[PDB]
Amino acid sequence: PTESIVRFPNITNLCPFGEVFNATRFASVYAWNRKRISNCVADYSVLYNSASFSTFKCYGVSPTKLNDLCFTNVYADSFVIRGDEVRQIAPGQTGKIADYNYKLPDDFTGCVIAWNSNNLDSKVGGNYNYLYRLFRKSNLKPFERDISTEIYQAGSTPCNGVEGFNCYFPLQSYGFQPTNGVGYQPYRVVVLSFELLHAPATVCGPKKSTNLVKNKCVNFNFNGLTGTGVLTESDAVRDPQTLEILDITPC
Amino acid sequence: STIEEQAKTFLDKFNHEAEDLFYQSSLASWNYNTNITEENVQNMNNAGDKWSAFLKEQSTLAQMYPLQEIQNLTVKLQLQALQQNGSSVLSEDKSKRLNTILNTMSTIYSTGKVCCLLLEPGLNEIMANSLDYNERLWAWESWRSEVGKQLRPLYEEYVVLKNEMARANHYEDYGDYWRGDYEVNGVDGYDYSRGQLIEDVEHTFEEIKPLYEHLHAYVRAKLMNAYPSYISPIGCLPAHLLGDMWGRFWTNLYSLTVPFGQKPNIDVTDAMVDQAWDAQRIFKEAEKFFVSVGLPNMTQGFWENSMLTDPGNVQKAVCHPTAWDLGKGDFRILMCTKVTMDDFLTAHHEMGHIQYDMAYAAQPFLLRNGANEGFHEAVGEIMSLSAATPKHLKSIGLLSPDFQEDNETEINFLLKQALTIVGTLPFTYMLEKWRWMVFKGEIPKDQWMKKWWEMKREIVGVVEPVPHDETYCDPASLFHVSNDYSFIRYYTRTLYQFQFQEALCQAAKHEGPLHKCDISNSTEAGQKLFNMLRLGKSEPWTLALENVVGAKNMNVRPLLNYFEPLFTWLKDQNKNSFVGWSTDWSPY
Ligand SMILES: *[C@@H]1O[C@H](CO)[C@@H](O[C@@H]2O[C@H](CO)[C@@H](O)[C@H](O)[C@H]2NC(C)=O)[C@H](O)[C@H]1NC(C)=O
Ligand SMILES: *[C@@H]1O[C@H](CO)[C@@H](O)[C@H](O)[C@H]1NC(C)=O
Ligand SMILES: *[C@@H]1O[C@H](CO)[C@@H](O)[C@H](O)[C@H]1NC(C)=O
Ligand SMILES: *[C@@H]1O[C@H](CO)[C@@H](O)[C@H](O)[C@H]1NC(C)=O
Ligand SMILES: *[C@@H]1O[C@H](CO)[C@@H](O)[C@H](O)[C@H]1NC(C)=O
Ligand SMILES: *[C@@H]1O[C@H](CO)[C@@H](O)[C@H](O)[C@H]1NC(C)=O
Ligand SMILES: *[C@@H]1O[C@H](CO)[C@@H](O)[C@H](O)[C@H]1NC(C)=O
Ligand SMILES: *[C@@H]1O[C@H](CO)[C@@H](O)[C@H](O)[C@H]1NC(C)=O
Ligand SMILES: [Zn+2]
Repeated sequence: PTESIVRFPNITNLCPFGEVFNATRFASVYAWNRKRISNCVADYSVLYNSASFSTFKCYGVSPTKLNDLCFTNVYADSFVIRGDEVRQIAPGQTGKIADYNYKLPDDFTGCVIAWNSNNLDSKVGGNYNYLYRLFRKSNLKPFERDISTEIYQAGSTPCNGVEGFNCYFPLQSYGFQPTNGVGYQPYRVVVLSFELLHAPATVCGPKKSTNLVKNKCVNFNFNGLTGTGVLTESDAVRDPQTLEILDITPC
Repeated sequence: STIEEQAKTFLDKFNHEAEDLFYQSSLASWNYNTNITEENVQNMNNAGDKWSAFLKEQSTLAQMYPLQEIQNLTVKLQLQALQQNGSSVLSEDKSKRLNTILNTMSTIYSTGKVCCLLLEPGLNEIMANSLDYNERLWAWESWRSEVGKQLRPLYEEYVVLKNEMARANHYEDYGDYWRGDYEVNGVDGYDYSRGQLIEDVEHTFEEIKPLYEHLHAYVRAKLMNAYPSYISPIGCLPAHLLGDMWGRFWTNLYSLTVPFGQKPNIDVTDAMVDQAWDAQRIFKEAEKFFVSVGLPNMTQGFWENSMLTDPGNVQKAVCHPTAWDLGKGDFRILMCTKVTMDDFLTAHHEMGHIQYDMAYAAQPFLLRNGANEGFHEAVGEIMSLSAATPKHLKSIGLLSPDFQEDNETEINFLLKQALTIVGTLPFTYMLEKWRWMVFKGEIPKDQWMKKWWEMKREIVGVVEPVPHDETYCDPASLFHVSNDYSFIRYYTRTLYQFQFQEALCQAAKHEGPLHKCDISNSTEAGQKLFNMLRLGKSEPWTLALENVVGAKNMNVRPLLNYFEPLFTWLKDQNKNSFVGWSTDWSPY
């Protein structure tokens, strides 16, 4: 190989990672939020080394490789739970959170981030704002949200639309106080998800690109794909910046 | 659908409300116990009222699920612990008469005017240190003739009301309702009756009788010297000479009955004073002992929230050593720690209660308790039993290194423990057999005092210095009798206290007698203990016992093994004097 080139899309706008993580108001777990970040160059190493996180785990993606990779879209789901149930935020787990509140698939390509937030969102006398679903007829399909307040008919009698004996309201409210233990203290959780489709890449970075050379046998990196060969003007890898089609031939 | 599946849903709905109302009540009780001021009493009563009304209504709801269909055996236990009617089964009219009786009894005992001297510390100090034959007789008779005289008519109504309340709840008598804690049903091979407790309580005491007869004859033969011509070698000990108002603990007799007087004991108060222990280092040493035996560390909130030193005169708080478990992962210790070996022992005792409460935090709300009533105090006592041996204090900086021990010290130590441990077992057994006989109806209402003093002479060997007719009420003087508490928890605590110690000393591979065995730096024993601390109440107490000792019933053999050197020394000392007693000789 005579010379090495890396070709990436020319997009120099920073991703709103300061808005998902430092959001003023996080949302109840039973009705979580989703933000799709697209057309952006996003650095993760500083996020990794922020060192304010209690739990930072990734699945299907190596922790350092994601710094230089190309995905079609990135989603961010932000909510609040107790410290003890953070274990349930993972593929193939069960409980009152991963059955009726927030279900993840087994083939997960994202990163779970969680950090204690006792100082911000607990107060004396209790912080009863954060509700969570407690009773549901059936488990939640991966990435589905049911924010209804159907009265749980737990037995046989028709419930008629009012609670009482054997008719339970399914949303129950977390109780947070400053004096609680670690197991009962409020953790804020942000789940990143990375999706890739046939569409032209939109979240790629950061990594500076280089020039394009032809008629030599060179090393190339297009949108995170690696290869060694002669690139010829027209096994056929489109140039991202100018949207041309460049063929490939072994040397 | 099925009752079991609808019950699991009801309990899922219950535990969530209950955890929060319980914590809201515990915080309001702590706030008053640390700040004994005004306005705090009202919050104490309000937080204790909302909990009581919520638990009453939730218990009324629980009934609607019949208990035969449920087969899980865990939901069976929660619903059993919830479906108990308690005292509400009594009619409205007699429930306020009963609560009036209880209030009057507690008031009549708390405020006793002997003239004017009250009980604490008026009569207690006279009885514990007077060492004059007649002064302590006045201080005994006055109480037995005033506080016991004002409670006679009331206890006759308390008996019949509590008997009818216990008969309504499908038990036979109030004695059976009390006995029903040690009951396991449905687990094949581990069952336990309520008629089984009367047994084993008798085949364990009839096995400890020889050591008590030799300890009695040694105490009498050493008490003959002090009060010259009032005790007779054949006769029993009068009741006012036993070093306590009720003759419950013989500890105050240790100022006289010293086997080897010259040698002192391991008083290490000066060692801690010299090195300037700041009333907090003691708890750190306790934490390190627990960390070394293998259990987890203390939670962080313990160190900041808990009150471990009296706040001073500006803030007054009642501080009887206590370990608080407020739920929601919150633990605290309330002690006015002072630099003394006594607080070095109580710190390990209270810390063992805290370490017992952390173990079963994973269990549901209704199963967060000891396996039976006699398990918390055994756990809290074996740790203070191991943290007192001279080897352990030698390991720690204090107790200067050389300090070779001789047998003449270990006899002083053993006798000072025996007067406390094996002196209160025939009193607990006699008192709790009298109350069971009276509740069953074996003792008619005209033989209440005539049979008490025939139990005394045949079981405790204690004669009365003036005859009491039928009008008197002697047992009603005791705090537990008048305030309606159980008493057989102190007969089983002592036995469990030493079967645990034998099993864990065996698991540490210690060689030699048990009185100087230590457990620190033995991870295996700690794992053996935590394998039973973890269960909580979810498992039958025979299974919880089998996980540590290896038996399904309580025994007395380890307790006897602990005292074998003392027993031999006493069996040699008494041979000049008598053994046993006689029921005829009465001082009057
Ligand atoms: C359990 O093992 C520890 C070892 O970490 C012992 O701690 C030592 O105790 C001696 C006695 O004073 C000190 O001189 C050492 O400095 C301590 N540390 C070490 C690392 O040896 C501890 O004493 C042992 N427990 C008992 C009861 O002996
Ligand atoms: C969030 O706020 C903190 C504190 O100001 C800041 O250090 C951090 O850079 C912000 N953004 C992220 C992604 O943490
Ligand atoms: C940036 O990329 C766009 C892609 O449409 C291209 O048109 C533009 O010329 C590029 N700008 C550069 C390479 O400076
Ligand atoms: C104790 O109660 C009084 C009553 O208002 C209050 O002023 C005081 O601050 C309390 N003590 C503490 C330590 O808060
Ligand atoms: C009883 O129900 C609990 C869940 O509530 C379950 O874990 C346990 O295994 C059940 N008992 C039996 C014997 O299956
Ligand atoms: C409590 O009283 C109700 C009143 O009818 C009764 O049905 C229920 O069986 C009682 N509970 C027990 C444990 O006997
Ligand atoms: C837990 O105990 C170990 C052993 O002493 C110690 O090294 C560790 O720092 C402790 N951790 C906490 C949080 O107390
Ligand atoms: C052991 O104790 C006895 C009790 O009096 C004493 O006589 C003896 O000297 C002590 N020492 C030995 C080695 O027996
Ligand atoms: Zn205790």
